[PDB]
Amino acid sequence: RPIRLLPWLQVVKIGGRVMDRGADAILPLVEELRKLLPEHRLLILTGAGVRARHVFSVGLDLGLPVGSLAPLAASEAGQNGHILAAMLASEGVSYVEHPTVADQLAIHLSATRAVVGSAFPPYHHHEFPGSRIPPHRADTGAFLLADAFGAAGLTIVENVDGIYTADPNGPDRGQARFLPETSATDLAKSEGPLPVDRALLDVMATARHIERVQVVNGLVPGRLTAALRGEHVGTLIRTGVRPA
Amino acid sequence: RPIRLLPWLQVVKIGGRVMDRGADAILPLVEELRKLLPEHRLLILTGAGVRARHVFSVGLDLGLPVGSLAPLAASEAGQNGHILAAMLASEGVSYVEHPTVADQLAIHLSATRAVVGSAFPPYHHHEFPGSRIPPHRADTGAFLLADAFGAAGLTIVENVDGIYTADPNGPDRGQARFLPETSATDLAKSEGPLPVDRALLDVMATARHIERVQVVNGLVPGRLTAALRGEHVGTLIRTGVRPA
Amino acid sequence: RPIRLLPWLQVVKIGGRVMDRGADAILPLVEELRKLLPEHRLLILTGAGVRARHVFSVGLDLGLPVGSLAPLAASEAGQNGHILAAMLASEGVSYVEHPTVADQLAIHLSATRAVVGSAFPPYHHHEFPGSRIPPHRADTGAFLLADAFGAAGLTIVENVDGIYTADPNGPDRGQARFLPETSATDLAKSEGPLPVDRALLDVMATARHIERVQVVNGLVPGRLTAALRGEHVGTLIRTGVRPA
Amino acid sequence: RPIRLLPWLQVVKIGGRVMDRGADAILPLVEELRKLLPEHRLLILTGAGVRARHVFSVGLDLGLPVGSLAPLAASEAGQNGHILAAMLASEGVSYVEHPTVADQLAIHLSATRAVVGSAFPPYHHHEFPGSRIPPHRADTGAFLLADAFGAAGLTIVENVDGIYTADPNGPDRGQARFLPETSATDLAKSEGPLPVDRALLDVMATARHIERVQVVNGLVPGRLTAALRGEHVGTLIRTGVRPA
Amino acid sequence: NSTAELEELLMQRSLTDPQLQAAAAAAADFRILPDATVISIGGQSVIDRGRAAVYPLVDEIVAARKNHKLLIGTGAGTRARHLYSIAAGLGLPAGVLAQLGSSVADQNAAMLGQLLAKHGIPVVGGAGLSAVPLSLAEVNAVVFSGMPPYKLWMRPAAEGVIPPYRTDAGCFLLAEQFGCKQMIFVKDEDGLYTANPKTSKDATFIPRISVDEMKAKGLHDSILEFPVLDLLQSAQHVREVQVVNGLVPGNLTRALAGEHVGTIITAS
Amino acid sequence: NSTAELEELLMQRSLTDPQLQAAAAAAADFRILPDATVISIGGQSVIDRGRAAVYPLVDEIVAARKNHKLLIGTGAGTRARHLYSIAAGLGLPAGVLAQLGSSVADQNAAMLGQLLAKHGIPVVGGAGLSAVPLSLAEVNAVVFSGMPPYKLWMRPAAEGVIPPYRTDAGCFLLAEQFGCKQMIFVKDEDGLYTANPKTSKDATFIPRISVDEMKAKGLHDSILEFPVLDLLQSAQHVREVQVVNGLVPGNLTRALAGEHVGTIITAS
Ligand SMILES: Nc1ncnc2c1ncn2[C@@H]1O[C@H](COP(=O)(O)OP(=O)(O)OP(=O)(O)O)[C@@H](O)[C@H]1O
Ligand SMILES: Nc1ncnc2c1ncn2[C@@H]1O[C@H](COP(=O)(O)OP(=O)(O)OP(=O)(O)O)[C@@H](O)[C@H]1O
Ligand SMILES: Nc1ncnc2c1ncn2[C@@H]1O[C@H](COP(=O)(O)OP(=O)(O)OP(=O)(O)O)[C@@H](O)[C@H]1O
Ligand SMILES: Nc1ncnc2c1ncn2[C@@H]1O[C@H](COP(=O)(O)OP(=O)(O)OP(=O)(O)O)[C@@H](O)[C@H]1O
Ligand SMILES: Nc1ncnc2c1ncn2[C@@H]1O[C@H](COP(=O)(O)OP(=O)(O)OP(=O)(O)O)[C@@H](O)[C@H]1O
Ligand SMILES: Nc1ncnc2c1ncn2[C@@H]1O[C@H](COP(=O)(O)OP(=O)(O)OP(=O)(O)O)[C@@H](O)[C@H]1O
Ligand SMILES: [Cl-]
Ligand SMILES: [Cl-]
Ligand SMILES: [Cl-]
Ligand SMILES: [Cl-]
Ligand SMILES: [Mg+2]
Ligand SMILES: [Mg+2]
Ligand SMILES: [Mg+2]
Ligand SMILES: [Mg+2]
Repeated sequence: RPIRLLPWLQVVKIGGRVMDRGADAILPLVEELRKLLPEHRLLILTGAGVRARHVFSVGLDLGLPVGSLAPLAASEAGQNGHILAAMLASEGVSYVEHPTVADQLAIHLSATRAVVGSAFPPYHHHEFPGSRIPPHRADTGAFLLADAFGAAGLTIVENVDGIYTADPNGPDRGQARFLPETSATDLAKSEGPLPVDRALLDVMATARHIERVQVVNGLVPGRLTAALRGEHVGTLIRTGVRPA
Repeated sequence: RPIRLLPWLQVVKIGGRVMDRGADAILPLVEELRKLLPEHRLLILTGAGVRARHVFSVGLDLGLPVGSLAPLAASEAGQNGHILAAMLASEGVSYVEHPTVADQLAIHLSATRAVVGSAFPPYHHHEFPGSRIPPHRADTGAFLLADAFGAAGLTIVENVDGIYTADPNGPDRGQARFLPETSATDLAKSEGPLPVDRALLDVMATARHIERVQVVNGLVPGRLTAALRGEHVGTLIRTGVRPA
Repeated sequence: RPIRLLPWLQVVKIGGRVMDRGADAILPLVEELRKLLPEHRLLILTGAGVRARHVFSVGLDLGLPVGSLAPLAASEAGQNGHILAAMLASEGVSYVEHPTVADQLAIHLSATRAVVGSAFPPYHHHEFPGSRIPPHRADTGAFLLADAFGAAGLTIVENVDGIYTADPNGPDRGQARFLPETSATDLAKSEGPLPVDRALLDVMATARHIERVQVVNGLVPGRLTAALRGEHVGTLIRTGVRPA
Repeated sequence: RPIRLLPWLQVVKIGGRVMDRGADAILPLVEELRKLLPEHRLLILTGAGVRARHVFSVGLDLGLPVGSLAPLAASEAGQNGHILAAMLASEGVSYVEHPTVADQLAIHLSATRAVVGSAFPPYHHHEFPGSRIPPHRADTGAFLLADAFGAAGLTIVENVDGIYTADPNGPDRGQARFLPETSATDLAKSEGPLPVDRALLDVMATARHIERVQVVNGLVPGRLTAALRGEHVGTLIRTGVRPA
Repeated sequence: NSTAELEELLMQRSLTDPQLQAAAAAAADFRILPDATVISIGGQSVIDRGRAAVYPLVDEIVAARKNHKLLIGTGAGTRARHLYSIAAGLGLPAGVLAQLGSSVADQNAAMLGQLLAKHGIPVVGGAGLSAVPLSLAEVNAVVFSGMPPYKLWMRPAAEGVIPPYRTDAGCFLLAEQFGCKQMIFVKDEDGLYTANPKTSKDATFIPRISVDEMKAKGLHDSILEFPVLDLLQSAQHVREVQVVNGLVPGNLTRALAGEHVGTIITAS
Repeated sequence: NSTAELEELLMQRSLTDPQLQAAAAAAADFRILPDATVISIGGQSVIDRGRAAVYPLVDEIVAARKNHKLLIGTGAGTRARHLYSIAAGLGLPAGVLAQLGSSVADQNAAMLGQLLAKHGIPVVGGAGLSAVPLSLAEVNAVVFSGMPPYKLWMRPAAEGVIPPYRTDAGCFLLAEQFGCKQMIFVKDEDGLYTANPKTSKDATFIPRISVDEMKAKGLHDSILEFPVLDLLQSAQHVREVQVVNGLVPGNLTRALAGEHVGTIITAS
């Protein structure tokens, strides 16, 4: 298998819908992140959230193809990243853009303890056809980055406890059972909504390094800290990469 | 409960008998430690090993009390620490003594990524009476330090896979069953040899922060790295401290 | 005049009686200090407080000379320094002793942003005779250090707003008028109690670098921050050193 | 051969007689050292100079053995080291003592760019008998340290251009011819005074790493800088260690 | 049974092995200072009281060292309680409080040592206690600080952050390690009573009692630090202690002459 | 007036309060080593002169300790003056020069101590001076370095960077702190003269003089460091000193027997 480029890196993906709750959720998260800076070297990546749904609504009404909708949604993930970095600026944390992440992440992680970027990949007008909704979103882009770097882990910070057998905020919420652990191949064979991109399961099947990804509730202080230490406080997803 | 003094610290205890195997075991361990320096802030503590058994043999033949034998064994843990630090000197790692660890560890971990010390506590001629063998040895001292600092974890690096139901190198080796997980109270109610100090189970009962300690085989490269990420590759010992 | 050894250093002296108020005063002070670490290079020195009065009471009852009482009081300033450093340990701050301050302060301020020490000088059994109370105490020792280093300033953190014309907590409190600014020679010609050592005025007369010292109320959050920026929020004492 | 402990270190030995010239020589040297700090990792060691000759004169008049005279001369090398470190304190440079150099040099060179120590070895009352003048002095101790660490070089800073065929300040000065290059075995077979310890040639014969040592004139600004880059501006001494 | 059998187990087994522990227990027993007596002087009960309490005890020490070899340890007192209260309110752990209390016991040892210096009696310390042998042989007495050296490695109590092993335990452990013949605690009461005599009208004096009898009547944490009673039951050399009143003139002199003033507490 | 009144002021007032200062002044006065004599040996005036000066004084020390308890402090001398001159030319402050001078006084104490080692007399140091009580009791003498421990916290003089408190002041302050009965300065002149006898033809010898009389005749900075005269006037225990010539055989022996060789300087 290929070598690991940044074997000591921890990647953390923050959901757009977590950021959408405003100060009530962002301030405790910012305080937890601040305490993690002396413990880990962090790449923090933000998702898009509800504003991407509005631009999808306007763009689909205008008839725009999926290659037009993808950079419009990625722009909203960039804005969440600017907001989070501003709250951490006094700790030396800045936001950096796609070209900087792909070529100069190593020197930026030498200058400071953490860096903020966007979780969406730069697929631009070369997004895949098929669905009218861009498939390669924030969960997928964060995993692609983390596996290519050979990072020590990727943790996904959500607004629910983890993956359930049905939407825990939807019509069938009464039948929703929590899944402490599952595999990417098991999830891919299921039908119905998930809290993570369906394309995340596809890139997990071709992964080379990362063996597990945990989804945890960012609205409960302390769970992100525990997950970064490998404690089981959410849903564990096995990717299919085998250990030595 | 009391506050955490160094919440971002990882403590690692290296067994004396691992160091006793010489270059064949030390060189792969040194290479693994080198790769961990950019990932964790480490306090590395060494045990005593076979030379402490020889000084026990001479001292017990001379009739010396347990308060005389304790600093004689701690001196051998200090020598293992000087050896390990010399191999890491080119990475900026030095050995520091008991007074420095208790008062100036914080500034030393700001100057460099890791520090080496002795795992024995400075009980000197004030060791407890009862057994003719000093009870507060390297496992016990390392746990006392890690819990007082409120460190993020303590990992114990052994020359076996973990704790068995009997000595896996002893007379009853045929009946030895591996224990993936156990609790300190369960171990304390058992009789027979263990790979860790019996007094370690006592100080676990009064612990304030550390909830689990993993014992892993330092002769298998990669297991220390996995344990520091919370992966289960040895015996997990539950201390009895409850999480929030 | 002699050269400046550490021209970029800010010295801060914390009164023993401030520390005597416990967590109610220490916790807000610790939080203010934490925010100052990225802004200034700090040497933080602690005074003795009420425990030195008790050891003076026992020692004077035993008949002990002033050279015996001086190191007994300095020990209490050391204990306040250990307490303050423990609260700042997670920021990389440790306590250091008299021999380290005199010879290795420069390398310690390169490893970390701030260092804690004792404000009492090491006069030991060579304290001056005359009064039965040791004259060279915490204010005097902190100024001697700051002027010898040629530091950028010294700020004295008290449990009152500054210097008054009489004790604002004493019998004549009704006639006490606040002094926004004064000179060391003016104070030396007065009779009555002060919030600073009388010997501080003597070493100010022979100073070579420091032109002013401000006394501020450490029980009001924000005043230490303002004083370190040269804002006038307490009593300014002019030493008599002339500017260029 | 043994491994190199600090392969990236440059060692620089400053002659006592250079320091004896006072500010006229020390100030240009301090300015040159200041400019070298961002270019090399430096261990700076000071010799003893003329004050050691006076204590030899008093001690030999009192009849004292060579084991008494050795620590008396080493104390004067320590004083030169305190003086040089004070001039560099604003750059983060401090003096450190013999026990710190032998055990904690690695962490001190991580906290700051350069460290000052004494060039005399700690032979104390265990100096070798034979001559009434201590044989293991500042040149010898600096080489012993540099070779044991496996440092990248040792440069000796003198008050003359290098080694001559006779004392260039002595009675036979008219016949003194400059030696651009020589070997330790060639010097050891000669009779007459040298600018370096005779015992330096002995420890060169058993060296394991350092292949050459250059002696340069510290009274000419720029020569120390050139020597640290391997330029030939003084006398080169070949030790006898062979390259790969 | 044999030295060869002990040495084979010491090389082949873990130190936790019951077979190894049992063989080590049969080793010979050497006493380092068998003719010395350890004396603990209370911090809050004696030294904090000043001249009226300390000066008569200084006279007794000078007189006693003519026929007795004494190791004299000092307690901490009210200055340590103030530090414990500040540090506990901040949430600091037991290991930090232990370092703070050691400095107070050092203060009291220094003050006592200066009253005794003209009689040749020194203050000793350090991890090696290397000044004890020569001083005991020449002037028959030494002064030391009673706090144990555990510092940050101090074992916490089951509840709270007050260090459980303080100056009473420290003094006792030194007596047991040196194999001393006698251990005397000097405080401010005639001895053990059925209740705290300062806060109960009808306390009855107890001349002699075992550790088990003390626990059975609710006196586990009375006039002595409770871990001392547990260490006493594990001890190899010091199987009883005596508690006497230091405010009574001559009480220490008479305890050293073998008079049964105070309370005798026996391990069994 | 009362211990309760002193303790109330000690808790309620600043230490600068004149009422508190006056109550503390009425405290009892304990002398730590009342029967000892402090002897200061000049660095430049004696030890720098070598065998001819040091060997006879060594003989006097060995003879004197039979009937006297001696604390012997060493000066620094010409090696310290060389260091002061280098450091002053660099612009270093008085606190740095004080550390440099202490190491020279340490050298001289070590050389003297090795000539006395076979007589059992040790060199002592450390912030606690913990080896003094036992050594004085057993061999009646100790050697120490005369420089005070102020180091970087040294009070500067009104002009220049030369430390004003050096080995004369250090020796004197130890005598005053220990409550010693006698303080003797050993240098290279018979005593105080009306002018420097090395540089003036007609200097007249002065057998006895007060500090105020010395200042009135321009002798404030003569044979002794000028701060010694000011410390002498503030002293509680040592209210006079004696200056004698160490190059005269037997001068130290006779000063210790109470003969009035040299000059006696009185505080008042
Ligand atoms: N099987 C399921 N298990 C758990 N949650 C589900 C499931 N199916 C749907 N959901 C819903 O998905 C929501 C999470 O929304 P989503 O994943 O779109 O937000 P996000 O990850 O914060 O946004 P972004 O992808 O832009 O970063 C949950 O609040 C939950 O209601
Ligand atoms: N129940 C048990 N489970 C596992 N190992 C055991 C058990 N009982 C005894 N042992 C033995 O303990 C050995 C480990 O020895 P020990 O723990 O004394 O060495 P160490 O921890 O390296 O030394 P130190 O305590 O000086 O650091 C193992 O190799 C094994 O043979
Ligand atoms: N003229 C005065 N102006 C202001 N305060 C005075 C004056 N005279 C006396 N005081 C008293 O001095 C008190 C300060 O006490 P002090 O200076 O002894 O404490 P500290 O400086 O905290 O202690 P330490 O000197 O041990 O650091 C004030 O609370 C005030 O009551
Ligand atoms: N063969 C020689 N070649 C060059 N210089 C010589 C020779 N023989 C004697 N010397 C003299 O040695 C002097 C250097 O003195 P020395 O080496 O003692 O001083 P240093 O090295 O500065 O002192 P330290 O050894 O205490 O550091 C030169 O100035 C020169 O006069
Ligand atoms: N049953 C009892 N019998 C006698 N005394 C008791 C009893 N219970 C409590 N005490 C109290 O215990 C006190 C002695 O312990 P305390 O810790 O107060 O003093 P100390 O030993 O000087 O402490 P330190 O040496 O740590 O300063 C006595 O003054 C007494 O009032
Ligand atoms: N009026 C005076 N009477 C006598 N001696 C005087 C007088 N004025 C100056 N002196 C000189 O003071 C000298 C003694 O002090 P000096 O500092 O030179 O020696 P020291 O005490 O050995 O110094 P150190 O101990 O610091 O080395 C005498 O040698 C003497 O020449
Ligand atoms: Cl999808
Ligand atoms: Cl030579
Ligand atoms: Cl055990
Ligand atoms: Cl005052
Ligand atoms: Mg999601
Ligand atoms: Mg083990
Ligand atoms: Mg004050
Ligand atoms: Mg030379």
